Amino acid sequence: MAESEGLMPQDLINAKPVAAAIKEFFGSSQLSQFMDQNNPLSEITHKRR
Amino acid sequence: STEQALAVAYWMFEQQPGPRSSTAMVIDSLRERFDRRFIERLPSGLSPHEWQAQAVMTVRFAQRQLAAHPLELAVVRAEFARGRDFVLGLAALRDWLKPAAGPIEQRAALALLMRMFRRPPSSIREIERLSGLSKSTLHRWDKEWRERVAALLRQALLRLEEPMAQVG
Amino acid sequence: ERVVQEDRFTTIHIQELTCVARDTKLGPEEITADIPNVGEAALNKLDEAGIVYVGAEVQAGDILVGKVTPVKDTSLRVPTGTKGTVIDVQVFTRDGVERDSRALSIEKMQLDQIRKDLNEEFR
Amino acid sequence: EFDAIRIGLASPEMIRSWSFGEVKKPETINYRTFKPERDGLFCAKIFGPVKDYECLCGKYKRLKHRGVICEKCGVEVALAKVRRE
Amino acid sequence: LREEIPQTNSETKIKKLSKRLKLMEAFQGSGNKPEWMVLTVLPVLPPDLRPLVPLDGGRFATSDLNDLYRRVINRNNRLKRLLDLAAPDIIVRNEKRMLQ
Amino acid sequence: VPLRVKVRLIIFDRESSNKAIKDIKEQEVYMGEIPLMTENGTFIINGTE
Amino acid sequence: STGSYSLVTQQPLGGKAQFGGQRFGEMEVWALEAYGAAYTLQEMLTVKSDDVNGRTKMYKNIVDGDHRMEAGMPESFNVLIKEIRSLGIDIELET
Amino acid sequence: GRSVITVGPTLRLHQCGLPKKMALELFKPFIFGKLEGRGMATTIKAAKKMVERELPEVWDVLAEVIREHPVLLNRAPTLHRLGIQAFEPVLIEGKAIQLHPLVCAAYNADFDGDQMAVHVPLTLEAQLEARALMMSTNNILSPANGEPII
Amino acid sequence: KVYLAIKRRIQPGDKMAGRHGNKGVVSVIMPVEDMPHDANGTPVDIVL
RNA sequence: GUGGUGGAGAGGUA
DNA sequence: GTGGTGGAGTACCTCGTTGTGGTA
DNA sequence: TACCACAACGAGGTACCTCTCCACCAC
Ligand SMILES: [Mg+2]
Repeated sequence: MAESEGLMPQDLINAKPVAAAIKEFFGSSQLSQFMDQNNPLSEITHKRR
Repeated sequence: STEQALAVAYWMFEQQPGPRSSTAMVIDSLRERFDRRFIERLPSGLSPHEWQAQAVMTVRFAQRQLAAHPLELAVVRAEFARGRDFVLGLAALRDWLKPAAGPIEQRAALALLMRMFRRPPSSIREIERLSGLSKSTLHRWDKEWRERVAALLRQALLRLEEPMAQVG
Repeated sequence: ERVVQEDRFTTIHIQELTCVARDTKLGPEEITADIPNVGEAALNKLDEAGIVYVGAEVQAGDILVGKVTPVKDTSLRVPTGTKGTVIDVQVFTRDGVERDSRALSIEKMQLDQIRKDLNEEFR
Repeated sequence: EFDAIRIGLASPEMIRSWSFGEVKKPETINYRTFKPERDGLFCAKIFGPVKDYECLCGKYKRLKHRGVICEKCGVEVALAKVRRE
Repeated sequence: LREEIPQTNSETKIKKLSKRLKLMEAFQGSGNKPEWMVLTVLPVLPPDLRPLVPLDGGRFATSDLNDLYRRVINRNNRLKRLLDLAAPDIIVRNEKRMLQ
Repeated sequence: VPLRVKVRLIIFDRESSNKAIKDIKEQEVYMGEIPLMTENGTFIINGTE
Repeated sequence: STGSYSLVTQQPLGGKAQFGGQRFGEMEVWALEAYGAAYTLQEMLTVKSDDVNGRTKMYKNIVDGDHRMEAGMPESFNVLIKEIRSLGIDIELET
Repeated sequence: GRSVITVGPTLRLHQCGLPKKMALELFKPFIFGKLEGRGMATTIKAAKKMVERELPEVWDVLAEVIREHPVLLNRAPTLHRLGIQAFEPVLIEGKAIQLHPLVCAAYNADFDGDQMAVHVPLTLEAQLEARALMMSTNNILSPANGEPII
Repeated sequence: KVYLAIKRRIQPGDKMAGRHGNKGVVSVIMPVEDMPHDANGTPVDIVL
């Protein structure tokens, strides 16, 4: 409903949902998890899991 | 404070319950952390079980210190402690102040001591009704007993004041 | 007894403890060294800014951060069963809040280190 | 003591016998005002005192009367644990 | 039910009648009134058993029971205030359904 | 790491053809920020690896 | 030895971090009743855990050197009673 | 409380090892009672002061209260009454719980890292129940079959 | 935020495990003499 | 005369 | 900050009972 | 009308340890 003159592309789009989704995926997903560091082999096998 | 410590020990012995840990009242106190003039900042004393054990240790130490004066210890128990301790203190006070009192007289003396100890009956008229003694005799006995008890308690408290400070 | 004597299996453990400056509606908090009802030796362990000097051996229960409530004290103490040596302190402040002398000094040696590294690289 | 635990249906009459109030306010303690609201989910008129032996306006701070209900402070002064029963 | 139970020799129907008699006998002996089954009022859990706890930083954590209570109280208040003004019957029955 | 995209707002007059050509082109807002996985195979979230 | 308990059920918290006490799981109580030991079972069930008016008093007894352990009535059960009553189910004891 | 196990071969069957700190933590009210009784404690604040500093005095009373007080032990998966047994503790310097090697079969507990949960009975009734019914010596044969289990 | 360093000396009770699935909990730490020693006098460190 | 923990997710030990 | 609140995305065990509408 | 396929409810091991992370809107 907003006219081409009535609006600008930058104000048309709210980027909050994309950032929110990226954040929750990267901070809450079952796969996302604190990388163990007790032993350098542990990181290697964690990334290779 | 020694008097405050004795009062707290007696109060903890009587109200031994220790109370359940509270509830969203905690939230109110947490919304008092914000709030403003809450002025309810938890003094942060000893733990509940820790405080109760402290009261028990105080009671035991008082019993040990006041052991050399059984009458003074009994008077302290009657004035402050409750339950079986209050019963024993009242019995000893009756045996001391009114040794050869008759069973009716002994009951009247126990009632008068209870009235002195904020225990029932709370009226001299009730005491006479449950005993049958004249108001003048009851008043004289109560006046004598109050003075004797005050003197003995003062002696015991004076004896304990230095020991209580040595206990802190 | 050789291995413990030779420390073949001794290991190093690092754990952190953090504190923040909250703004009680009652009244905002501050990071101060003037703490009531504290033994002076604990304050001597602490600095004038309310923070342990870096490189101080800490037994259990020792106060670490100087925090004041209304006016009670929200000072941080090391948990029981924890005893070691403090090796590093970090302080971060929100925009619009002052930088404490600790942060000033820290930024000082950091700036010195950067300057010397780049000067040597030029050299 | 006691014995012979029972099971039965709830009669609305004996339900009201159980109840100490009729909660009408869905909202609970005020975050802004650190207090529960009349007829709320935590109303002192119904459930009891926040701090032991206190009344709403603090009119009766005394511990002497443990069962009375103050005039401005309608919720009866009593023991704090009563919020569980 | 007692009269009808032996009239039919079919197994399933006599089983149903037996269950009906069992329920009726249990209700009569128990002194339980079936009308209590559909509740007019319901109790509320004491607050301590459904506590909400706040956390450092002004965060509060509330139990599920509190949310459920808030929901049902909200819907009951909706019902009463739309009812006293004689709301349209479709709307009122819809609100009854959401309260159920 | 930040992220931005280039977009174009193309209105039309619904004349079944190139009508009301108002092509508003501008680079979009910072559509979130990608966490930029580290050289060692992991990435940091809020100071946690 | 003793410490804070959960507000709902006055039972030790479960974390070494929270200075908690281990849970005497349902298998442990089975093992206890396999022995004839019932006084210890009742003790650990009631006065060692979930008795507001029992824990304080047995503390008093222990520091006094007495081990009498008045039984008491667990508050977790009364919690169950309260919630069942809130389920519209009449619950009572025949005294 | 709980900790990992450690084989104590110098242990008699009825006795088990115990770390000092677990002992003083668990029996803390007993320590308080004894300290107030014998007189080196007048206030409980002083008692807490000595227990936190661990004067050589507190070890004496700690050993005394431990001396004849049976202690209660159980493993995580308790599959039969032998999974939980009573012992007469012996103070040791360490953080692990010394265990009698013969009893490991009943507990089905190897020393590959198993943690062993400890409890203490308070009432004389409970201590007598432990010593007369749950002591490791009492239960030698399997309840499943008369075959010995120690 | 502050940091602390802890020197965890190995003590009885700590879990030790080799490379072939051979776990273990260090039982005691007996002095050097009590260890079995070779005829050359070299003592062993670990007695599996 | 006063004493301070819900749920989810992931991993690990026996 | 203080009232006020409804669906596009998801469906990926394994028996073991138990009750039910369909057919012989 | 007594079998019977089909759908839904209801169970599915104890105990302990570590970490992070927590309703939206909205004049
Ligand atoms: Mg094992």
